[PDB]
Amino acid sequence: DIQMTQSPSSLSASVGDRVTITCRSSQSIVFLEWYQQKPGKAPKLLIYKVSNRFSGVPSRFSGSGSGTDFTLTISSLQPEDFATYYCFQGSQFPYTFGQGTKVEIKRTVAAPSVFIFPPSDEQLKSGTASVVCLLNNFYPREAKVQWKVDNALQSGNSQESVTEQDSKDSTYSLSSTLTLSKADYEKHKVYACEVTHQGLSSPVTKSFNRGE
Amino acid sequence: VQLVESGGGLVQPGGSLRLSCAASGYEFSRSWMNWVRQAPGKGLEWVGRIYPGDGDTQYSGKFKGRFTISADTSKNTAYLQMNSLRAEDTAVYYCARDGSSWDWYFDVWGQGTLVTVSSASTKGPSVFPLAPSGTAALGCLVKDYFPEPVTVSWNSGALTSGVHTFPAVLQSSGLYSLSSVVTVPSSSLGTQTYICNVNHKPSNTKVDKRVEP
Repeated sequence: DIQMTQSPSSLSASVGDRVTITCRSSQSIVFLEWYQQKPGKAPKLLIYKVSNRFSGVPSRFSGSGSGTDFTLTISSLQPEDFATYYCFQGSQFPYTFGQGTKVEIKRTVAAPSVFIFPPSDEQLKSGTASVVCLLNNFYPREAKVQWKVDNALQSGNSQESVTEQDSKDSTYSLSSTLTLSKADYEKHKVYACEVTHQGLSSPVTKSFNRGE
Repeated sequence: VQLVESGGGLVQPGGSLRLSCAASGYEFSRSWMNWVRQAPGKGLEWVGRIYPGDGDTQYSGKFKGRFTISADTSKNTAYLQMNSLRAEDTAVYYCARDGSSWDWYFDVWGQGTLVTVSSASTKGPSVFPLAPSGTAALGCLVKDYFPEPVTVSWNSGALTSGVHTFPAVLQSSGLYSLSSVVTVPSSSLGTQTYICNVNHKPSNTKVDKRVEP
Protein backbone atom coordinates (compact mmCIF):
# COMPACT_ATOMS: atom_id res chain seq x y z
CA ASP A 1 0.00 0.00 0.00
CA ILE A 2 2.79 2.43 0.90
CA GLN A 3 4.48 3.57 -2.31
CA MET A 4 8.22 4.28 -2.22
CA THR A 5 9.46 6.53 -5.04
CA GLN A 6 13.15 7.29 -5.54
CA SER A 7 14.65 10.24 -7.43
CA PRO A 8 16.43 10.09 -9.74
CA SER A 9 15.84 6.66 -11.27
CA SER A 10 19.40 6.68 -12.64
CA LEU A 11 22.49 8.83 -12.25
CA SER A 12 26.02 8.95 -13.65
CA ALA A 13 28.41 10.85 -11.37
CA SER A 14 32.16 11.33 -11.41
CA VAL A 15 34.43 9.86 -8.76
CA GLY A 16 34.68 12.45 -6.00
CA ASP A 17 31.24 13.93 -6.65
CA ARG A 18 28.63 14.52 -3.98
CA VAL A 19 25.68 12.22 -4.70
CA THR A 20 22.19 12.68 -3.28
CA ILE A 21 19.33 10.23 -3.81
CA THR A 22 15.86 11.04 -2.46
CA CYS A 23 13.17 8.60 -1.33
CA ARG A 24 9.54 9.72 -1.07
CA SER A 25 6.89 7.64 0.70
CA SER A 26 3.22 7.97 -0.19
CA GLN A 27 2.31 7.95 3.51
CA SER A 28 4.27 9.18 6.51
CA ILE A 29 6.30 6.39 8.12
CA VAL A 30 7.40 8.42 11.16
CA PHE A 31 12.21 2.16 9.90
CA LEU A 32 13.54 3.67 6.67
CA GLU A 33 16.58 1.88 5.27
CA TRP A 34 18.92 2.09 2.29
CA TYR A 35 20.33 -0.95 0.49
CA GLN A 36 23.21 -1.18 -1.98
CA GLN A 37 23.19 -3.89 -4.64
CA LYS A 38 26.09 -4.65 -6.95
CA PRO A 39 25.17 -6.28 -10.28
CA GLY A 40 24.70 -10.01 -9.84
CA LYS A 41 24.96 -9.71 -6.05
CA ALA A 42 22.57 -9.67 -3.13
CA PRO A 43 21.66 -6.29 -1.59
CA LYS A 44 23.68 -5.03 1.37
CA LEU A 45 22.27 -2.98 4.24
CA LEU A 46 23.84 0.50 4.17
CA ILE A 47 21.63 2.77 6.30
CA TYR A 48 19.07 1.84 8.96
CA LYS A 49 16.56 3.94 10.90
CA VAL A 50 16.98 6.89 8.51
CA SER A 51 20.46 7.98 9.55
CA ASN A 52 22.43 5.06 11.07
CA ARG A 53 25.28 3.50 9.10
CA PHE A 54 25.41 -0.28 9.27
CA SER A 55 28.58 -1.88 10.60
CA GLY A 56 31.49 -1.40 8.22
CA VAL A 57 29.76 1.19 6.01
CA PRO A 58 32.18 4.05 5.20
CA SER A 59 31.44 7.46 6.69
CA ARG A 60 30.88 8.98 3.24
CA PHE A 61 27.40 7.40 3.27
CA SER A 62 24.82 9.29 5.32
CA GLY A 63 21.03 9.29 5.54
CA SER A 64 18.55 11.97 6.57
CA GLY A 65 14.90 12.99 6.30
CA SER A 66 11.65 12.46 8.17
CA GLY A 67 7.97 11.79 7.58
CA THR A 68 7.68 11.25 3.83
CA ASP A 69 10.92 12.70 2.40
CA PHE A 70 14.30 11.02 2.86
CA THR A 71 17.76 11.37 1.35
CA LEU A 72 20.80 9.13 0.95
CA THR A 73 24.00 11.16 0.55
CA ILE A 74 27.42 10.06 -0.69
CA SER A 75 29.79 12.89 0.24
CA SER A 76 32.54 11.78 -2.18
CA LEU A 77 31.68 9.07 -4.70
CA GLN A 78 34.34 6.35 -4.77
CA PRO A 79 35.08 3.98 -7.68
CA GLU A 80 33.59 1.04 -5.73
CA ASP A 81 30.32 2.87 -5.02
CA PHE A 82 28.65 2.05 -8.34
CA ALA A 83 25.49 0.08 -7.61
CA THR A 84 21.72 0.29 -7.60
CA TYR A 85 20.50 1.86 -4.36
CA TYR A 86 17.11 0.97 -2.87
CA CYS A 87 15.22 2.62 -0.07
CA PHE A 88 12.98 0.40 2.03
CA GLN A 89 10.26 1.00 4.61
CA GLY A 90 9.64 -1.48 7.40
CA SER A 91 7.22 0.72 9.33
CA GLN A 92 3.89 -0.38 7.81
CA PHE A 93 2.72 -3.76 6.54
CA PRO A 94 3.24 -4.76 3.81
CA TYR A 95 6.85 -3.59 3.62
CA THR A 96 7.94 -2.08 0.32
CA PHE A 97 11.11 -1.20 -1.57
CA GLY A 98 11.75 1.84 -3.69
CA GLN A 99 12.17 1.20 -7.39
CA GLY A 100 15.94 1.63 -7.15
CA THR A 101 18.44 4.27 -8.27
CA LYS A 102 21.21 2.95 -10.53
CA VAL A 103 24.43 4.89 -9.88
CA GLU A 104 27.07 4.49 -12.58
CA ILE A 105 30.51 6.06 -12.99
CA LYS A 106 30.87 9.11 -15.22
CA ARG A 107 34.20 9.00 -17.06
CA THR A 108 35.80 10.62 -20.08
CA VAL A 109 34.48 9.90 -23.57
CA ALA A 110 35.88 6.83 -25.33
CA ALA A 111 34.85 5.95 -28.87
CA PRO A 112 34.05 2.27 -29.53
CA SER A 113 36.32 -0.10 -31.39
CA VAL A 114 34.14 -1.84 -33.97
CA PHE A 115 34.38 -5.42 -35.27
CA ILE A 116 32.13 -7.51 -37.52
CA PHE A 117 31.87 -11.32 -37.56
CA PRO A 118 30.31 -13.28 -40.45
CA PRO A 119 28.23 -16.37 -39.69
CA SER A 120 30.10 -19.65 -39.41
CA ASP A 121 29.77 -22.32 -42.07
CA GLU A 122 28.62 -24.67 -39.29
CA GLN A 123 25.65 -22.47 -38.41
CA LEU A 124 24.82 -21.81 -42.07
CA LYS A 125 24.60 -25.55 -42.73
CA SER A 126 21.87 -25.60 -40.06
CA GLY A 127 19.83 -23.02 -42.00
CA THR A 128 20.44 -19.76 -40.09
CA ALA A 129 22.90 -16.87 -40.44
CA SER A 130 23.90 -14.82 -37.39
CA VAL A 131 26.00 -11.72 -38.12
CA VAL A 132 27.56 -10.10 -35.06
CA CYS A 133 28.80 -6.52 -34.70
CA LEU A 134 30.91 -5.68 -31.65
CA LEU A 135 31.35 -2.21 -30.15
CA ASN A 136 34.13 -2.45 -27.58
CA ASN A 137 35.09 -0.35 -24.53
CA PHE A 138 33.17 2.87 -25.11
CA TYR A 139 31.66 5.65 -23.01
CA PRO A 140 29.04 7.07 -22.71
CA ARG A 141 26.56 4.22 -23.12
CA GLU A 142 24.55 5.75 -25.97
CA ALA A 143 25.36 4.34 -29.41
CA LYS A 144 23.58 3.40 -32.62
CA VAL A 145 24.26 0.33 -34.76
CA GLN A 146 22.70 0.22 -38.23
CA TRP A 147 22.79 -2.97 -40.28
CA LYS A 148 23.06 -2.52 -44.04
CA VAL A 149 22.72 -5.48 -46.40
CA ASP A 150 23.66 -4.64 -49.99
CA ASN A 151 23.39 -1.01 -48.78
CA ALA A 152 19.78 -1.61 -47.63
CA LEU A 153 19.09 -0.50 -44.06
CA GLN A 154 17.74 -3.33 -41.92
CA SER A 155 14.90 -3.18 -39.41
CA GLY A 156 13.32 -5.72 -37.08
CA ASN A 157 15.90 -8.51 -37.52
CA SER A 158 18.55 -7.55 -34.96
CA GLN A 159 18.96 -7.64 -31.18
CA GLU A 160 21.42 -5.76 -28.97
CA SER A 161 23.08 -6.57 -25.66
CA VAL A 162 25.14 -4.14 -23.58
CA THR A 163 27.50 -5.10 -20.78
CA GLU A 164 27.37 -3.67 -17.30
CA GLN A 165 29.84 -0.84 -16.81
CA ASP A 166 33.33 -2.27 -16.44
CA SER A 167 34.52 -2.02 -12.84
CA LYS A 168 38.08 -1.10 -13.90
CA ASP A 169 37.80 1.30 -16.86
CA SER A 170 34.09 2.23 -16.53
CA THR A 171 33.38 1.49 -20.20
CA TYR A 172 30.58 -0.38 -21.93
CA SER A 173 30.63 -2.88 -24.75
CA LEU A 174 27.75 -3.70 -27.07
CA SER A 175 26.83 -6.60 -29.33
CA SER A 176 24.34 -6.34 -32.18
CA THR A 177 23.29 -9.62 -33.79
CA LEU A 178 21.61 -9.74 -37.20
CA THR A 179 19.70 -12.98 -37.77
CA LEU A 180 18.68 -14.13 -41.25
CA SER A 181 17.55 -17.40 -42.74
CA LYS A 182 20.22 -19.17 -44.77
CA ALA A 183 18.19 -18.43 -47.92
CA ASP A 184 17.95 -14.70 -47.23
CA TYR A 185 21.65 -14.59 -46.33
CA GLU A 186 22.62 -16.19 -49.65
CA LYS A 187 20.68 -13.58 -51.65
CA HIS A 188 23.03 -10.73 -50.69
CA LYS A 189 26.74 -9.93 -50.81
CA VAL A 190 27.68 -6.92 -48.67
CA TYR A 191 27.01 -7.14 -44.92
CA ALA A 192 27.87 -4.00 -42.98
CA CYS A 193 27.33 -2.62 -39.50
CA GLU A 194 27.52 1.18 -39.29
CA VAL A 195 28.28 2.62 -35.85
CA THR A 196 27.75 6.09 -34.42
CA HIS A 197 28.73 7.35 -30.98
CA GLN A 198 29.28 10.83 -29.57
CA GLY A 199 33.02 10.15 -29.50
CA LEU A 200 33.06 9.35 -33.24
CA SER A 201 33.38 12.26 -35.66
CA SER A 202 32.05 10.10 -38.52
CA PRO A 203 30.24 6.74 -38.56
CA VAL A 204 32.44 3.66 -38.38
CA THR A 205 31.50 0.98 -40.91
CA LYS A 206 32.81 -2.58 -40.69
CA SER A 207 31.78 -4.88 -43.53
CA PHE A 208 32.50 -8.17 -45.26
CA ASN A 209 31.57 -9.73 -48.60
CA ARG A 210 29.70 -13.02 -48.30
CA GLY A 211 31.81 -15.98 -49.42
CA GLU A 212 35.05 -14.00 -49.72
CA VAL B 1 26.63 -16.37 9.49
CA GLN B 2 25.42 -17.64 6.11
CA LEU B 3 22.19 -18.23 4.20
CA VAL B 4 22.00 -20.55 1.17
CA GLU B 5 18.97 -20.74 -1.12
CA SER B 6 18.28 -23.86 -3.17
CA GLY B 7 15.58 -25.38 -5.35
CA GLY B 8 15.43 -22.76 -8.09
CA GLY B 9 14.93 -24.01 -11.60
CA LEU B 10 12.67 -24.08 -14.64
CA VAL B 11 8.91 -24.51 -14.09
CA GLN B 12 6.04 -24.52 -16.57
CA PRO B 13 3.35 -21.85 -16.09
CA GLY B 14 0.77 -23.17 -13.66
CA GLY B 15 3.35 -25.45 -12.04
CA SER B 16 4.72 -25.37 -8.52
CA LEU B 17 8.11 -25.22 -6.84
CA ARG B 18 9.50 -25.24 -3.30
CA LEU B 19 12.63 -23.28 -2.44
CA SER B 20 14.82 -23.84 0.61
CA CYS B 21 16.95 -21.48 2.71
CA ALA B 22 19.60 -23.15 4.87
CA ALA B 23 20.85 -20.95 7.72
CA SER B 24 24.20 -21.27 9.49
CA GLY B 25 26.11 -19.44 12.20
CA TYR B 26 23.31 -17.96 14.32
CA GLU B 27 20.18 -18.80 16.30
CA PHE B 28 17.85 -19.40 13.36
CA SER B 29 14.67 -19.69 15.43
CA ARG B 30 14.70 -16.25 17.10
CA SER B 31 15.00 -14.03 14.01
CA TRP B 32 12.50 -13.52 11.21
CA MET B 33 13.41 -15.11 7.89
CA ASN B 34 12.22 -13.18 4.83
CA TRP B 35 11.80 -14.03 1.16
CA VAL B 36 12.65 -11.26 -1.30
CA ARG B 37 12.54 -11.67 -5.08
CA GLN B 38 13.92 -9.68 -7.99
CA ALA B 39 12.85 -10.17 -11.59
CA PRO B 40 15.76 -9.91 -14.08
CA GLY B 41 16.72 -6.26 -14.43
CA LYS B 42 13.91 -5.13 -12.11
CA GLY B 43 13.57 -4.00 -8.50
CA LEU B 44 13.38 -5.84 -5.19
CA GLU B 45 10.00 -7.18 -4.07
CA TRP B 46 9.25 -8.34 -0.52
CA VAL B 47 7.35 -11.63 -0.58
CA GLY B 48 6.89 -12.50 3.08
CA ARG B 49 8.51 -13.75 6.24
CA ILE B 50 8.23 -16.33 8.99
CA TYR B 51 9.31 -16.38 12.62
CA PRO B 52 10.74 -19.92 12.83
CA GLY B 53 10.40 -20.12 16.62
CA ASP B 54 6.60 -20.33 16.50
CA GLY B 55 5.90 -20.68 12.76
CA ASP B 56 4.19 -17.29 12.56
CA THR B 57 4.03 -16.15 8.93
CA GLN B 58 3.36 -12.80 7.25
CA TYR B 59 2.68 -12.45 3.52
CA SER B 60 2.36 -9.52 1.21
CA GLY B 61 -1.28 -9.83 0.18
CA LYS B 62 -0.19 -10.30 -3.44
CA PHE B 63 1.09 -13.78 -2.51
CA LYS B 64 -1.20 -14.78 0.37
CA GLY B 65 -3.30 -16.97 -1.92
CA ARG B 66 -0.74 -19.20 -3.62
CA PHE B 67 2.54 -18.83 -1.68
CA THR B 68 3.25 -20.64 1.59
CA ILE B 69 6.29 -19.98 3.80
CA SER B 70 7.36 -22.55 6.39
CA ALA B 71 10.39 -23.35 8.53
CA ASP B 72 12.08 -26.32 10.22
CA THR B 73 14.01 -25.21 13.30
CA SER B 74 15.48 -28.71 13.66
CA LYS B 75 17.13 -28.14 10.26
CA ASN B 76 17.75 -24.36 10.53
CA THR B 77 15.90 -24.08 7.22
CA ALA B 78 13.02 -22.04 5.81
CA TYR B 79 10.92 -22.84 2.75
CA LEU B 80 8.93 -21.00 0.08
CA GLN B 81 6.27 -23.13 -1.63
CA MET B 82 4.93 -21.39 -4.74
CA ASN B 83 1.82 -22.56 -6.59
CA SER B 84 0.18 -21.58 -9.89
CA LEU B 85 3.38 -19.96 -11.12
CA ARG B 86 3.17 -17.44 -13.95
CA ALA B 87 5.83 -15.96 -16.22
CA GLU B 88 5.81 -12.79 -14.10
CA ASP B 89 6.98 -14.88 -11.13
CA THR B 90 10.34 -15.40 -12.87
CA ALA B 91 12.94 -13.91 -10.54
CA VAL B 92 15.95 -14.53 -8.36
CA TYR B 93 14.57 -15.47 -4.95
CA TYR B 94 16.57 -14.45 -1.88
CA CYS B 95 16.10 -15.35 1.74
CA ALA B 96 17.12 -12.63 4.18
CA ARG B 97 17.29 -12.49 7.97
CA ASP B 98 15.97 -9.39 9.70
CA GLY B 99 16.22 -7.92 13.18
CA SER B 100 13.09 -5.80 12.89
CA SER B 101 12.30 -6.13 16.61
CA TRP B 102 15.58 -4.28 17.25
CA ASP B 103 16.92 -1.65 14.82
CA TRP B 104 17.10 -2.89 11.21
CA TYR B 105 15.72 -5.39 8.74
CA PHE B 106 17.63 -7.41 6.15
CA ASP B 107 21.19 -7.64 7.48
CA VAL B 108 22.06 -11.12 6.11
CA TRP B 109 21.19 -12.29 2.59
CA GLY B 110 21.60 -15.53 0.71
CA GLN B 111 23.14 -15.65 -2.74
CA GLY B 112 19.72 -16.14 -4.36
CA THR B 113 18.28 -18.88 -6.53
CA LEU B 114 16.83 -18.37 -10.00
CA VAL B 115 13.25 -19.46 -10.73
CA THR B 116 12.31 -19.36 -14.42
CA VAL B 117 8.63 -19.80 -15.29
CA SER B 118 8.31 -20.44 -19.01
CA SER B 119 6.84 -22.82 -21.57
CA ALA B 120 10.34 -23.07 -23.07
CA SER B 121 12.05 -26.38 -22.36
CA THR B 122 15.59 -27.02 -21.18
CA LYS B 123 17.99 -26.81 -24.12
CA GLY B 124 21.76 -26.63 -24.45
CA PRO B 125 23.30 -23.93 -26.63
CA SER B 126 24.78 -24.22 -30.06
CA VAL B 127 28.29 -22.76 -30.02
CA PHE B 128 29.64 -21.06 -33.13
CA PRO B 129 32.97 -19.28 -33.65
CA LEU B 130 33.21 -15.53 -34.14
CA ALA B 131 36.28 -15.68 -36.36
CA PRO B 132 38.86 -12.87 -36.37
CA SER B 133 39.36 -11.19 -39.73
CA GLY B 134 47.01 -3.83 -33.64
CA THR B 135 44.25 -5.54 -31.67
CA ALA B 136 41.96 -8.26 -32.98
CA ALA B 137 38.58 -9.37 -31.66
CA LEU B 138 37.29 -12.93 -31.64
CA GLY B 139 34.60 -14.79 -29.79
CA CYS B 140 31.93 -17.44 -29.58
CA LEU B 141 28.21 -17.20 -30.29
CA VAL B 142 26.27 -19.11 -27.62
CA LYS B 143 22.83 -19.42 -29.20
CA ASP B 144 19.42 -20.95 -28.45
CA TYR B 145 19.72 -22.19 -24.87
CA PHE B 146 17.27 -22.27 -21.98
CA PRO B 147 17.12 -21.49 -19.17
CA GLU B 148 19.76 -19.22 -17.71
CA PRO B 149 22.61 -19.45 -16.89
CA VAL B 150 25.59 -20.28 -19.08
CA THR B 151 29.26 -19.72 -18.38
CA VAL B 152 32.01 -19.06 -20.92
CA SER B 153 35.72 -19.28 -20.23
CA TRP B 154 38.61 -18.79 -22.63
CA ASN B 155 41.56 -21.18 -22.94
CA SER B 156 40.28 -23.10 -19.90
CA GLY B 157 40.43 -19.96 -17.76
CA ALA B 158 43.97 -18.98 -18.77
CA LEU B 159 42.64 -16.04 -20.83
CA THR B 160 40.69 -13.52 -18.75
CA SER B 161 41.90 -10.04 -19.74
CA GLY B 162 39.74 -8.30 -22.32
CA VAL B 163 36.94 -10.89 -22.16
CA HIS B 164 33.35 -9.64 -22.45
CA THR B 165 30.58 -12.21 -22.01
CA PHE B 166 27.43 -10.33 -22.95
CA PRO B 167 24.21 -10.52 -20.93
CA ALA B 168 21.83 -13.02 -22.45
CA VAL B 169 18.92 -11.63 -24.46
CA LEU B 170 15.70 -13.55 -25.01
CA GLN B 171 15.05 -14.18 -28.70
CA SER B 172 11.62 -14.27 -30.33
CA SER B 173 11.84 -18.07 -30.08
CA GLY B 174 11.82 -17.73 -26.29
CA LEU B 175 15.41 -19.01 -26.09
CA TYR B 176 18.43 -17.09 -24.86
CA SER B 177 21.48 -16.20 -26.91
CA LEU B 178 24.71 -14.36 -26.15
CA SER B 179 28.19 -13.82 -27.47
CA SER B 180 31.43 -13.98 -25.51
CA VAL B 181 34.24 -11.93 -27.05
CA VAL B 182 37.87 -11.15 -26.28
CA THR B 183 40.38 -8.71 -27.74
CA VAL B 184 43.91 -10.01 -28.35
CA PRO B 185 47.06 -8.79 -30.11
CA SER B 186 46.68 -9.15 -33.87
CA SER B 187 50.25 -10.47 -33.99
CA SER B 188 49.16 -13.45 -31.86
CA LEU B 189 46.45 -14.81 -34.18
CA GLY B 190 48.84 -16.99 -36.17
CA THR B 191 50.59 -18.73 -33.27
CA GLN B 192 48.11 -18.57 -30.36
CA THR B 193 45.15 -20.94 -30.08
CA TYR B 194 41.86 -19.52 -28.80
CA ILE B 195 39.17 -21.87 -27.45
CA CYS B 196 35.94 -20.94 -25.70
CA ASN B 197 34.69 -23.37 -23.04
CA VAL B 198 30.91 -23.15 -22.74
CA ASN B 199 29.03 -24.77 -19.85
CA HIS B 200 25.22 -24.87 -19.61
CA LYS B 201 24.57 -26.70 -16.34
CA PRO B 202 20.76 -27.13 -16.74
CA SER B 203 21.29 -29.31 -19.85
CA ASN B 204 24.69 -30.76 -18.82
CA THR B 205 26.06 -29.21 -22.02
CA LYS B 206 29.83 -28.72 -22.22
CA VAL B 207 31.30 -27.43 -25.49
CA ASP B 208 34.85 -26.45 -26.36
CA LYS B 209 34.97 -24.42 -29.59
CA ARG B 210 38.23 -23.66 -31.35
CA VAL B 211 38.06 -20.14 -32.81
CA GLU B 212 40.32 -19.87 -35.83
CA PRO B 213 41.25 -16.81 -37.99
